[PDB]
Amino acid sequence: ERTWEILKEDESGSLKATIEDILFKAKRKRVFEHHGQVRLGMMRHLYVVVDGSRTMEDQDLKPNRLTCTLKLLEYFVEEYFDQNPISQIGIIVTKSKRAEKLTELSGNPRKHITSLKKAVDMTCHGEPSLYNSLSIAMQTLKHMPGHTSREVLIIFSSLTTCDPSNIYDLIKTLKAAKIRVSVIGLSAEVRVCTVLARETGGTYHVILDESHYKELLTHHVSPPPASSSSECSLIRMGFPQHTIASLSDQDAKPSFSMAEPGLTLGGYFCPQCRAKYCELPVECKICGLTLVSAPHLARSYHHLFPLDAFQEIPLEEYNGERFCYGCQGELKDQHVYVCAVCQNVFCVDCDVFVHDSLHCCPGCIH
Amino acid sequence: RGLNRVHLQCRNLQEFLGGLSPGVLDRLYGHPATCLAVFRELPSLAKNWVMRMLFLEQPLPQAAVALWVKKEFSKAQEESTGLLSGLRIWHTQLLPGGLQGLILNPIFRQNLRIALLGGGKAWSDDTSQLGPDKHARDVPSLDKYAEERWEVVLHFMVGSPSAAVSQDLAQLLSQAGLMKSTEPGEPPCITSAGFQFLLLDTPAQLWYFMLQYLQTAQSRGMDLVEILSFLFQLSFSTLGKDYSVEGMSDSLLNFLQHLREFGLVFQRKRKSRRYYPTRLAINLSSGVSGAGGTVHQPGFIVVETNYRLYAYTESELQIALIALFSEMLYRFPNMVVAQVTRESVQQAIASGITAQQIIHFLRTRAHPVMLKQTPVLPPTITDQIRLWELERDRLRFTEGVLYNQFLSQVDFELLLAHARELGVLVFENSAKRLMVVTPAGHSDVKRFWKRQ
Amino acid sequence: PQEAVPSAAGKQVDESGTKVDEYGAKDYRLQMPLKDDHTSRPLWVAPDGHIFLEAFSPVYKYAQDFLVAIAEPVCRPTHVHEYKLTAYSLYAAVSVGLQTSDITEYLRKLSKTGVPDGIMQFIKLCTVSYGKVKLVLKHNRYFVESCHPDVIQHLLQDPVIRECRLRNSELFDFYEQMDKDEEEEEETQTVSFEVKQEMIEELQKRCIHLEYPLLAEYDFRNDSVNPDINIDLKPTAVLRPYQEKSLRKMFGNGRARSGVIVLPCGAGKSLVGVTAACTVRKRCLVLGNSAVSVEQWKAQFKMWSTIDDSQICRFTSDAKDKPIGCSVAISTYSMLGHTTKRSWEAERVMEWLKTQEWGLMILDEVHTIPAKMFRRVLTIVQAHCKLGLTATLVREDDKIVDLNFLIGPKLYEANWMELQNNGYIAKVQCAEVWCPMSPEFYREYVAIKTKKRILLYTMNPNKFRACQFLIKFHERRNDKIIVFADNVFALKEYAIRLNKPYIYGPTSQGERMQILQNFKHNPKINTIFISKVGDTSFDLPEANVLIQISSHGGSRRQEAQRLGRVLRAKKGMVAEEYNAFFYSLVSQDTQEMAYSTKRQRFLVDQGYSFKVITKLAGMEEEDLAFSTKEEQQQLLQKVLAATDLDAEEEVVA
Ligand SMILES: [Zn+2]
Ligand SMILES: [Zn+2]
Repeated sequence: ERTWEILKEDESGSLKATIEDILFKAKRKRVFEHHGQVRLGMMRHLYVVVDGSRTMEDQDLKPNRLTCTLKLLEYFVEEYFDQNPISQIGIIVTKSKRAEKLTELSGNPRKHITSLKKAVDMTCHGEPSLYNSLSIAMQTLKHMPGHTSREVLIIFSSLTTCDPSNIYDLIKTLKAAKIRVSVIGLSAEVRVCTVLARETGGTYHVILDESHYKELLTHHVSPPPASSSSECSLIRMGFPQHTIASLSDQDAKPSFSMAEPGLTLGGYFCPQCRAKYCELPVECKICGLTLVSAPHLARSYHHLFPLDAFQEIPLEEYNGERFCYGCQGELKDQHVYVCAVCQNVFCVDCDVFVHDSLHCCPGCIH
Repeated sequence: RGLNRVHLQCRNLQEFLGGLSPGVLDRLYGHPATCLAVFRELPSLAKNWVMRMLFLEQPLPQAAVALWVKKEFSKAQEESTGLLSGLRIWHTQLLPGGLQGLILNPIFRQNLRIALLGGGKAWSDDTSQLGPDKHARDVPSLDKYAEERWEVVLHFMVGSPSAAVSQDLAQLLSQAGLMKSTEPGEPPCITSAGFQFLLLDTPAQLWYFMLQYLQTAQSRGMDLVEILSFLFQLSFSTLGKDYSVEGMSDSLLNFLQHLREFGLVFQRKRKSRRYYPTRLAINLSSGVSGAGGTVHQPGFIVVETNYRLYAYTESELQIALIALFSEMLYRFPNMVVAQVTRESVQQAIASGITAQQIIHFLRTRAHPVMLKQTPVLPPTITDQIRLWELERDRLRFTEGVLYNQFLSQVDFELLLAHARELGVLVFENSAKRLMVVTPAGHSDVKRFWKRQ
Repeated sequence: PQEAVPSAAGKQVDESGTKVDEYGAKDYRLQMPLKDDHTSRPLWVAPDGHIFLEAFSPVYKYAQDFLVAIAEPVCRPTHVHEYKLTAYSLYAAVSVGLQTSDITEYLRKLSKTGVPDGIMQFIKLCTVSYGKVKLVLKHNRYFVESCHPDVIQHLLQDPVIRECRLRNSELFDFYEQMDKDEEEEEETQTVSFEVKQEMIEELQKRCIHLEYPLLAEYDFRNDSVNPDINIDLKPTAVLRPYQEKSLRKMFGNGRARSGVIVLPCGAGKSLVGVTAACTVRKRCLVLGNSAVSVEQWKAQFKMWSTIDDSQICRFTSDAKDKPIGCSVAISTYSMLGHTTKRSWEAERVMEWLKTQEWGLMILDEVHTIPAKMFRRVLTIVQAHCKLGLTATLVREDDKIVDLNFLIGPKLYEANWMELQNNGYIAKVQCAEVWCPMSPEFYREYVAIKTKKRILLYTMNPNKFRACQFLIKFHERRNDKIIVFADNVFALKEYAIRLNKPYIYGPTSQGERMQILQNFKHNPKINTIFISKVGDTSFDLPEANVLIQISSHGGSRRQEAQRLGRVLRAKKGMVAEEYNAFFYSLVSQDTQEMAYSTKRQRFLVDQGYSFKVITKLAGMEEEDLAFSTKEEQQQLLQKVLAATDLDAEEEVVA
């Protein structure tokens, strides 16, 4: 007997029209987090584990957990490749006390997202089997090279899981295998997953809101840190140049990529096996030599030397120009950002866009 | 009612100038601003090619120019080509050996060039070194004044009190066919075209209203080219800056007085030689207000799926317009509530208003909260609004001459062949040997029927 | 005097001579004084009781709850909502414990305009006396109670009321169970006295006349004298949140708060009623308009309650009845509200029923019962608690006097949006196939001024071909679909040519059940044809799509009632545009178009999504009947050769 009277004017005079001013911070956000100059698992094999159990039908979020999960998964899949084309993805669904590898080890969002679209039709059935899921995953990761960061991300919806044997078998194996596992839980903290994640070197987090769900996923987009226990390798890599059918396709037959059915007349050949690949980067399914484009390498070098947060202040007390450096414009906002090194004037968009998207400060390049 | 309902033929710049004489257009192209107005109105197809060709005096071959656009878009490029040539912008010149080279009218070329870079005149603009004017007028005061003036003209069509206008302007409203002369003394009355105009948006309204003024301009002895060039210079003017009436012909002075009375320009006094152009004049161009609430001023009609209209408007004019096609339910100080219904929309339809006018009228005035969605008007409303006219716009009338019951099929096939020969065939029935021909062929075919 | 006639029937505040402007709108700019905070105040309080809300306002959440708790909902489109104040809506707010000051203050605070004095007067008239006092019935003791002694002191000054009070006290309890001794806790805000058993009937008139209607509440739990039948819900019964709140609204205080509950067609209405009966655990009387409801309740009780065939008994002249050892009498109003005995079976049952004291009365169709029948029934049974179940708050028999006050305030209202947002009721695609009239049928349509015209709009090939396609489409989707029509020959000719099941009155129960079972459970029969009998209780099965072969028809509400009665959410399809569909087929330029228009309007008024159809893919791209002029002619001649009787409206029974 309180909801029709729950407005701010229920027991106040000024709240009759200042109610949305008193409760004005109702829907906003402001994303930022820390960083560190530590080794990163730039070569990344991340596998996604998603509950396929009846509990995924619950409406803890706006739509059922399944729809909200798949919605954010697609977005996460996109940015994961976008921020690391070198890495690869795979998906496993934990249904009927069993686990089904929705997607194999690959780096093609086309196939991965296509699988998601189709996976929207899945049937939430039975209880989850964390042991079966980790079995299929580890069985696959066993064959992956030690230097490639073998990681798994788990999305847990239920609280009870059917394991055919104590998961300590897998955790002891995973720890010895140096594989890393992280888990994202829905509405609750489970000891099983917490111990599993903390012991395995990953982290257990719980979803609060779709924004929090993105906030957590955002952290998993950045490559994990690496220790000296992982193989510090000197992996062989190919940088094949694109080659069209320039000579009227002469002595250059069109061919389908190892992964694709599209017969491409021009593209990237394998310097190791001369295979035809329409896209790059692509792993040589018939050689083991990975082929990567020179710009994709530089695309990740920001993680090696990222920017630092700029000095924030409510006013340009330093009395720089009335026009914000970088992007020209008036200091219309009573909050200013100043680079520690170059000390130029930066605005809200500069601190956000330059540090989170440009990753380079103009005055530091000078 | 031998033909369909009278429609307000909205003729953009192309349709209007497309009928003018080349010398008139050449005189018009005399000013740099007139060229820019024409140029900016061109489709992006023409817009780029003209800019690309502006710096050449060599007749580039028709084929090479046409081969600048991809195979599939070359067909759409023909539209811009037909326009540029039809608008005298493109004139063919012959390369050695008679090849079809293309050249832009040098006057237009030179004025666009003088528009982009210095020329003998500095855009025909100057400050006259005068200081800040007496009784300074502010930009918002200019807008409101222009708005008030425009509202007064719309109010005059609505026939509301205090709508003060000159009889020559009231006459023009009747002369243009907007205010019907159904009664002596010209009491407030409106034609289908006038209602369509009332529901039309401000820029297209002002544009077509001024086109009617121009259609009567030489009947009124005013200078078409001069007024047009002046109007284009005004469209390229600035709100806050001052402009002078120094060196303006009496024809321009008469028009300027109308232009002032019309609220497109603000003057210190009717006799003053310095003025400030209003937002309406700068925005006076053949363009579109938008698919939702107007960019310049937001909409106020909250159209709802239950056909309920919640117009956050105080304006008796806007309210009275809504009453034309919708049945009004309540009047509240800050907002008005009405509902669209078959009867009220059939009133608009019977008054000769295409449902698209209502749809667009509501769209252009759709409250900003209704935005942020692809369809601003729910499909059910859009469909039923159209369905109401499609219910009662199935009967289509057409005046013609019928040829029937000939002596044989040879007569029918001969008359049909003659109708086909002259292209005067409207419709025919080959089973009963019936043919309908345009009325122009009435005498020709009636007399031929005696000869065949 | 028990209906609280003045605010309900007199409606003092309804304007006359309204200042309607030239545009036809009510000019309330002067009546509703302008007030500031046009952007922060989300309400408009029109002097005619209508209220408007902004769904985009920042306080919409609270303002919606506020209007939902105070005013009847009218329309709830995406950006604006409409609500209407009524005595019953206001009394429901008062019974919840809301004060006239709080209501007036929050209204004035949320209204963009000052509240009109006429509405403020209506608020006073409907809040000061409307429910300040309660009539408790615990331990068979009629205790009159009010939160404020001020109200009862005034009431107690009435000499007739004083003659009703009984001097009695209530005891405590022993250490075996001294909670009844600890029930002396919270005697603050609590003052009550017993009234003589027989004075209640007269005292009610006196209190309502005195402007102090009694909120009657039956303490079924502590009532020791009326024996319990150990009634309990089967584990199959799971309460949905709206059902749980509806029961919470009723049993929130602990006693059965008598009143009317409104649940839209398709809700687990029976589950709420069975739960209420299972909660009361006392003998219950149930009333419906047909023996069908009686056995429909009985079957639903069997599936959700422990009550046996020795305990559920039917009592309706259509069937044999069993007073001996009955525990739940389920019965028809027209039997009980008789003017004179129907039979010796009325001597058997009505004298017996007049003698029993049912602990709870459940009305399944109170929104359809006339004042006289309801007044007779209420006078005869004299049940300790009454619960009114309704499909819609506005009753076709409401007319001048809102009989709802006889039962009490509205207890709960399940919002269409909450049911759709939670899938309890599917989103129904309302659509009308406006078929162009055929030239030949147009000859006969204008020439046949008599009602034989009905077949012409019904048998148009365009209507048949579209019907055939959509049926085959819904069959391809495997949607359960039912086809209804106003005429024998039409429905026969359709179902026969379509080679689909058709049900009529002569259809024997086994022949009927063969179809029903093969439709309800066998996935083969996707489409079935049902006669005009479907307009009423004919044990219609469950379906996901419904098509009206004729948009000609009766009451819009009865059509809407039928639509919800049959339509059910298609399992697993709730993500689609719609998971329920309704169609009504219309002949352009015919008498069907008005009922079509009025249905279209009434649907959008009720908030249902609507569309119009003329042609869709397959309507010509597929093999459909009457594709040739001759077959169209044969159909039209068979229609013309059919008598007026075969063309007239099919009987509903
Ligand atoms: Zn290779
Ligand atoms: Zn810097």
